Amino acid sequence: CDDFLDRQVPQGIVTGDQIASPEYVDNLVISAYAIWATGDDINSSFSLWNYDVRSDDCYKGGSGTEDGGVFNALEISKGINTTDWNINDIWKRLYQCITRANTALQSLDQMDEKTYPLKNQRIAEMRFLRGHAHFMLKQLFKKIVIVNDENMEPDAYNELSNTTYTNDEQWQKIADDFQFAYDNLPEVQIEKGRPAQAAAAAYLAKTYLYKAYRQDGADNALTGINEEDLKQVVKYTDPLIMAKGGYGLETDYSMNFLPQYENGAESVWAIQYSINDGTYNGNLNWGMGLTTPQILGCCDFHKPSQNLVNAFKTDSQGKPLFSTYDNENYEVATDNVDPRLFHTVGMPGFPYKYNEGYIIQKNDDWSRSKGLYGYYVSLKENVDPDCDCLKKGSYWASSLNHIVIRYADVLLMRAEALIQLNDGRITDAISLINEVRSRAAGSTMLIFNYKEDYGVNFKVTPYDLKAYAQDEAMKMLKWERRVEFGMESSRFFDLVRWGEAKDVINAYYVTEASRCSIYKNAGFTENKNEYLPVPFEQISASNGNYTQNFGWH
Amino acid sequence: CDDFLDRQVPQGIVTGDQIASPEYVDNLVISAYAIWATGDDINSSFSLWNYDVRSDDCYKGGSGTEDGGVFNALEISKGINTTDWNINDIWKRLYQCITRANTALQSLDQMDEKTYPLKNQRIAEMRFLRGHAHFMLKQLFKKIVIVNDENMEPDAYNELSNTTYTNDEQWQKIADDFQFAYDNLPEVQIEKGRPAQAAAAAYLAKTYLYKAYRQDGADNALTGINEEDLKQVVKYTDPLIMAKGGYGLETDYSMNFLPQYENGAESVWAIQYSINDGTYNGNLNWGMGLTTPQILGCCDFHKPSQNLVNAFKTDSQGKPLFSTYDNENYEVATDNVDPRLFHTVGMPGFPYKYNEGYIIQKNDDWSRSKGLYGYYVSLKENVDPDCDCLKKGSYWASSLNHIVIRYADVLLMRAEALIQLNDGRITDAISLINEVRSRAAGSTMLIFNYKEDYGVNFKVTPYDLKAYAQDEAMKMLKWERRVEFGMESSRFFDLVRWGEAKDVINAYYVTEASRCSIYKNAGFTENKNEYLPVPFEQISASNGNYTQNFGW
Amino acid sequence: MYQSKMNVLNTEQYGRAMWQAYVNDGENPNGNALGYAYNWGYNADGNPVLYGMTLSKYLDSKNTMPVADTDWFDEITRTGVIQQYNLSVSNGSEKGSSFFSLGYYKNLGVIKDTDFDRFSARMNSDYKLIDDILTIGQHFTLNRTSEVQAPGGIIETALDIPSAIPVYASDGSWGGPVGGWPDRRNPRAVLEYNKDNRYTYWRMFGDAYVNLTPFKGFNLRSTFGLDYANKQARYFTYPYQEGTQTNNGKSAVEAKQEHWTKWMWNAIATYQLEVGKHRGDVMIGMELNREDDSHFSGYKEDFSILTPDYMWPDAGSGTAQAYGAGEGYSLVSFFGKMNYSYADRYLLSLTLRRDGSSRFGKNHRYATFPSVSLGWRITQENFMKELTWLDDLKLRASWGQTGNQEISNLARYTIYAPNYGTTDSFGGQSYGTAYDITGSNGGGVLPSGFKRNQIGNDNIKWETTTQTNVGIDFSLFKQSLYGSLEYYYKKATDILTEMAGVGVLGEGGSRWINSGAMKNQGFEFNLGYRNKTAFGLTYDLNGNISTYRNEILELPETVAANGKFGGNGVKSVVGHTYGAQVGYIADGIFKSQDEVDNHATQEGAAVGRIRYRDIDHNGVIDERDQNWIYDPTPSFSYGLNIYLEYKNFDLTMFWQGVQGVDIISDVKKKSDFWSASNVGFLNKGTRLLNAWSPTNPNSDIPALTRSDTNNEQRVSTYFVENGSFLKLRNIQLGYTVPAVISKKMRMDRLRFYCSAQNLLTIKSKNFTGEDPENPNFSYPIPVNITFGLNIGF
Amino acid sequence: GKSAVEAKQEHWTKWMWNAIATYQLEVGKHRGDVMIGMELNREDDSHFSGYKEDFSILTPDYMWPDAGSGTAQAYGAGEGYSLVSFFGKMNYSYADRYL
Ligand SMILES: [Mg+2]
Ligand SMILES: [Mg+2]
Ligand SMILES: [Mg+2]
Ligand SMILES: [Mg+2]
Repeated sequence: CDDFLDRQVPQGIVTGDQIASPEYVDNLVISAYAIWATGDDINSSFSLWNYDVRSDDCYKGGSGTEDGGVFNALEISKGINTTDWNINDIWKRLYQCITRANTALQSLDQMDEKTYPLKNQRIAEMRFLRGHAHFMLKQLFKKIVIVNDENMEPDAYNELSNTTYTNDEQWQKIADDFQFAYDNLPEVQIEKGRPAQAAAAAYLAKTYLYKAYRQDGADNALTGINEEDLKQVVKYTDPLIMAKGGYGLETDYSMNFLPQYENGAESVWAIQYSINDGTYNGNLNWGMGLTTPQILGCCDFHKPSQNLVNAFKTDSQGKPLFSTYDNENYEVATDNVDPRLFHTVGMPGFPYKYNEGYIIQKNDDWSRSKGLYGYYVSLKENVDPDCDCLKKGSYWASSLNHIVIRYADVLLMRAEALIQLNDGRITDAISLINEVRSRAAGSTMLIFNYKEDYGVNFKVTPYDLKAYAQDEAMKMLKWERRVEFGMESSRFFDLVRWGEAKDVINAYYVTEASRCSIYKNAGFTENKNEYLPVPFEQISASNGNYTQNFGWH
Repeated sequence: CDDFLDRQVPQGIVTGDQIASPEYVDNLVISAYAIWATGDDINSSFSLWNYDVRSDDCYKGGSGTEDGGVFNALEISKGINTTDWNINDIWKRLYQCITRANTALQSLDQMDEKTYPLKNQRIAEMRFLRGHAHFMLKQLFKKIVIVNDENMEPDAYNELSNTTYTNDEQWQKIADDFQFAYDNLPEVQIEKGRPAQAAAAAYLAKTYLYKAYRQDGADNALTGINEEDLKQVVKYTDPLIMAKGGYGLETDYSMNFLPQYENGAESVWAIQYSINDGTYNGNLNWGMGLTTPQILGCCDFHKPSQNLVNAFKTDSQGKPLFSTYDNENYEVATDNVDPRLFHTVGMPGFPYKYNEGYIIQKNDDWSRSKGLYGYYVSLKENVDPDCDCLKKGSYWASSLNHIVIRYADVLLMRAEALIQLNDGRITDAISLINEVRSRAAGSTMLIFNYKEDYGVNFKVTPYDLKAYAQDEAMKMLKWERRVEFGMESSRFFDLVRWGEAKDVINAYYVTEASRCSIYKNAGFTENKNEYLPVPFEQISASNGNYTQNFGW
Repeated sequence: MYQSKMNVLNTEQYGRAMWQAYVNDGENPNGNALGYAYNWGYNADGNPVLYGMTLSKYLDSKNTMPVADTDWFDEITRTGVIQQYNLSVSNGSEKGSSFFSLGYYKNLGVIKDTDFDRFSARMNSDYKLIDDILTIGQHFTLNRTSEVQAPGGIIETALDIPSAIPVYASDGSWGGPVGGWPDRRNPRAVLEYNKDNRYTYWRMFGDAYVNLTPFKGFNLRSTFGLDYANKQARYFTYPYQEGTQTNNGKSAVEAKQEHWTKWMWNAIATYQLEVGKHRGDVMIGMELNREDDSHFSGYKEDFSILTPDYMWPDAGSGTAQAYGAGEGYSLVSFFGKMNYSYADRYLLSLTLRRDGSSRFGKNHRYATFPSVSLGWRITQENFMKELTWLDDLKLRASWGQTGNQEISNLARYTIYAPNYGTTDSFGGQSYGTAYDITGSNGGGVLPSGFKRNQIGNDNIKWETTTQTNVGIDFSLFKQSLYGSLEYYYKKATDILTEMAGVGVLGEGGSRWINSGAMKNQGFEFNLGYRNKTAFGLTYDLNGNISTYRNEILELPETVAANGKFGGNGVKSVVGHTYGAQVGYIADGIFKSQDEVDNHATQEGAAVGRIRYRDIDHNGVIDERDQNWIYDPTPSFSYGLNIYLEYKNFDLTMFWQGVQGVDIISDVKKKSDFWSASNVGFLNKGTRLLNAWSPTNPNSDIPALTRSDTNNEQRVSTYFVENGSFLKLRNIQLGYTVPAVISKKMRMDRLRFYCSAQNLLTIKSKNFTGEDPENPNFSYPIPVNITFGLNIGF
Repeated sequence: GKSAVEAKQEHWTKWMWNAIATYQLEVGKHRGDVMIGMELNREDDSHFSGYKEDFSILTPDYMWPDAGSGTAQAYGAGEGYSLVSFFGKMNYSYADRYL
């Protein structure tokens, strides 16, 4: 009685022997984008903002140091365990992303280029997304497994190792995809969710920029700065490439953080959160659910630090205060200030995300922590409370896109790679730095009235096109990055690229403990803490194949 | 065991005693709006386009004369029975729109203006909506019941009469609502679906102008033309009123009947057909489901008439051929033509609604009747085949708004009133016809290329600002309406207002019958056919309170 | 098997019919939209003559749809086949007794791609707990049904899809219309696209009861019962593009659930006595009922695999809807009965009940109904006795009232629904209360409203029916001649109906009202003769004959005005018959131009058109013309049942019939005219081939035109024909195997039989065709023929 | 301020058929039981769900999917399995002594 057992079949399912079929191929593709909107978690967002509290830009926030324990252990660099659930969580989540790209890629390879001529352009998009995940993994773990053989069977996965490739051999495998996307992506994507050629180039460069700051040794310290790598960062940040895509700086800085201006000319590549779309409530950016301020009920995480608020101070010529900024807290009436601060930090006495009907104050309505963690509000991922684009799910979320590559990154990355090349091209990099600084100096749509209502003195000036030392131009480049990318969570990863991680974070730990007493027993450890531990669960399940990171055994 | 019978309550509804509740009021209000998108049928759209196959603009179309009999009977003025369902339907449907406005006003009348401060402003929209029905009911039937006591209990409705009011009192009762809506509506509505003070003026105008052409005898013939009535039309087409709302003409004629330009300066008031809105298939304009062309599979109704086509011809100087336009069919290579043709009538060898990949032809693909109704497509209600705004439900439909009052109709009503007032500002009234005519001369965005590609000769010219006889500015004015408002279901309703119903249709019946054999035995009966009969079934249920129209 | 149907045009005759219509109207027959090219001409007489037809192999200039001559009825029609078995077993000790029953019924529909099956189990039992004092018992029945139903009138839609359409297109796709052929979809394809829409229905119903006999002739007893049913199904939308019939690419699924739950409870005490020449029953009791039903549904569009294994709501990609509501009512009833007899001659019986219904206010919830009946067994009178051939003779007389509250569960309410518009329609008519107020074109949730579905009636009451019987039961010659004769007069008061509201009242003007009274009365006759002749032939005949007159008494003027009971709004009905109709009267047709002038000014009167007499007698037609033209009441109805047994053979018949009955129907509008419909070029009946023409006169049937200018489809006598008939309901011949040897195999009864249902009908000549007792239908009922056995033990 | 209603529904249907022959022997001291037979089982279950949002009256009597105004989700799928089983049995002894 054999016909009897073959009669019931699975219900509402494609079986993994029809998935490779051609009619599902674009289904695998769109599927591979979505997990960037759908596979993250309030405690593990793909902006990596949780793991940017380790830098000088922000605090954890919350009720207190007990609310989100494993994250206050990352902020102060004391108490991280190879077994903390959140480090394991992000390792598995990003590798889930790579599942959908490699499954898309598996089915794409068997397509006939004659029956399907978008074949290479989708392989390109799929390989571009694979490198997106790999890049973030490297930033977080350094010693990562390269999963880019999409024809691997599943049991072949138990033999993979994170030391198969050397650090510079790893970064080249990440580069190697971005490198492909550049060569096969079309120059304009009318569907803005897909990256254009310019995006892959931008991303190819960024990767070579991290690759150039060599860690060729057994430890995390720098072992050199490769010129052949930096010569690739300049190559793919060429404005000729960028212009082919229609990319550039926005008129006003705030345009990149407002729903009314999604996918403008600076959104080089972005994640397309959306509402009113058939999903249960989303596709919202749920991952930032903790960062919405107390005024909405919950939860007050991801607060800017004073060390960041003060870094927007400026002198009388409108330049930053490189040697004296953090001494005295920013006083609105006296000191000059970079406009970029009022699109980055929302401060007490000022309108919360430009809505004068909500003036931040210092009370139970704005600090869940009664001031333990301060009274500042990140603004680059929240929105106007009155926005039609803000729904309440588990936590509060918007459809405000997430920009992975802004174009100001294309320019400041280019400037850094010119300055460190010191082939006499430093004056072309100061011209880049000015483009970004001149823009911000004028970015006062929505805060123009702040001079007479709250007393704010705007003054930002570009640098005079003269001869500069390398070590000085690298200071001017770091500061432009500092103000331009506040709270956008590339911060800590910059300090680790520059090899300054230990010195800067420890200095910050000292300077700031008088202002946020959670930082009072903090201590970064050189050659240990520039990266996270390979998660214990993951080492332990590999049965010998995974090496841990330096300084964790 | 008296509790037992009382335990079960109605499920999933609100009972009548609670509808009057304050928190449901804005519910009622919106529901009164909706029915204008959802209350109609493919056989009875609220554009009345079905009852415009009476005029010289269009044909019925279809598979043939048998496909939709009762409407071929209206196209030729013969065979129209007082028992016909398409007439009983449109009557009932429009009165159903009035239920919703009346229910809303019943709640509104009771609100307390301390807490609900928009009380009068909402009352207006409802009274504005109530007029929109009575107005169309009047144009269709003339002898209409006047439903405006929103506190009428339902059984009192068996005692109503469509002769309680003299014909002019009825036009008056229609105006009285728009009068209220003018005095209470705000100047700007942030929610484009609501009428503004500009629209209630422009509808208060359109009403007093239909009233002016008096029919105060027992028949449907003109009995003069009232001056005090015409003088009100001027008051409420005042351009100082329109400017308070930003309402004017659009840069290009084609921007009114296009989705990309929904709700601009000329959309004085529109039904807001929407899609991707969580209804079954969208709140589309299902009523025009038959007017889509046969390339979509169905159905090829609302075919433009050759006599409309030819009335877009112009002379060398750029003016209509008032007396010779119809004698020779329009020939593209030689004649001069009004651009407005290419936004009204999709003709063979040309693109269908600006998509140059779909070229209208003379085959089974474009005419469902192998020619008997011609090869012209309406364009003003149809949309780009490739639009992301076009779905297939029972028939095909789109989200393209229906404009009930364009601003071109705010000016031409103002010129008509000044011309029939004849009091020296007739020269003003030509500069209104110029505004409309001058706009159309330059409406060649999207169709500029047609000169070199298809050989078209656009010439349209404004008239000289000189002295014109009255009966000549009434010739120039009837023509601007003809080439501005084609297929927009205003045509026949004009004629009857003008009281030249009998003459123009019969003479169009003759000249057109050598081209379209369905018209061959047509014939309009004077003082009978200017209106529809009151529907048999509606007369019959009054138990003798309702009066028939003259001639039936 | 379907044994008859309205015949429709051949694809050959479909063109003959059109050519004839075109040339009758004097336009070129060759400019048709379906062409169909003709070489016609004239006879030396001026008239047109068709010489021949040609159609060009494919229906379009692209050759996707070949020409066919489809028998669309034979195409969506099967021989139906029914099989059923049933096994039942009972056990009666004294102490108690149980019963058990299994059975199965399966039915291949006479419509293709349709089926139905049912399993039953019954399990009844009782127990005697105290030998003549406490019985306790239970009844139980369990059913499971599964059917794929035929779609809403497909046979109707098969008869008007021209035979020129093929079944399959030229690839092998589902064929369908192309061009200007009628917007009707291929029905054979409709059936296929439907074949996976199957419901599954379970129903449990029974009761438990205790009967307690506290002493002698007095016992009280309550019972309690439930009846729970449950229907679940999934309906599939699959995408179709056959000819011009597109869907464009719609896939959806709907999973719906229904739930009906009725429970009931009574308690009843009875006392009876018996004192020599004295007999009495008295009974007293009450009973509650309560039904709560309820339903809901889940809808999802767009599926990557088009198979019922994949199309579950979870696998849907596109948009979704959710539907469902519920309703219910409860009835309460108190009652008593009186029974008394003197000796056994004079009997008396009174009943009184007070019933209350959820459906009403409480000013009218309850309503009391009394009844009294009494007989007189005359043959027990001792003065009679001497006759002795007269076996029995009673003289009955009853009078009682009974209620009706079978109306909508929400009758009394003004109902306002929030109907947002989540639900299918046709050609518009959402009636949806949701609007894009902002002018944004949507992409979101619109603001919604409320909408009236009904006006209430908070003074709505029971429909009381007063009824009065009197009869004479007789039996003669050793109970060989038995029968009855009675006479009834039924008078109903405050008739409950749902009343469509006047037009200007607008949306949801319907309400439930009481509208007056109606009269019904007549006679019944029953006569049986059962004997057995010398040569051993048992026979038992038992016929019936009936007659009744119906009269509408009073009516609200509005209700009489709007022709619902109902004289079409041209004449009231009070004083006539429920269902009487006023209409124009057709006196044949005009046979030349002279008869048209020699007859009142009739709007569209031409040569060959229908001539309607003038009853004005004012020389014009207008609308006052008409009178009463239809009457539903038959002259009398009759029936006769024949049983025979001879030599183990066993033959039974049952004849029913009615004579002298008016019948009104619409089927002629599809069989006599080319244009008496609202959609062009649908297929038509076979008979308009014999319409009047120049070349063919003295036909009753008007000529053929492309439009209904003469208003032929006005209420006329053209559509009233004679519905007299004589139906042979059932015939069944049986062989019973002699017990002497059916016992040899441990049996007792062992019989085989053959049987037919609706074998033949005997109809009037004046009837166009099909079923006289279903005039509205273009097809008859299907003919059954059965083989079967019974087994005895 | 969320209002919603989910109308869930589950079905579970198992059916089972078997055939069992049993012979048993008893020759004085000896005693036997041999049985043989087979049995088929099948379970098919299923469930579906209608969800709807936004209700002007927050009472279970109002909150049916029909009365909803906001947006709707629909849910459901099914599963099932079958088992076949063949089987025999031996039993034996000398009169309640060795078994
Ligand atoms: Mg930190
Ligand atoms: Mg977005
Ligand atoms: Mg016409
Ligand atoms: Mg719209």
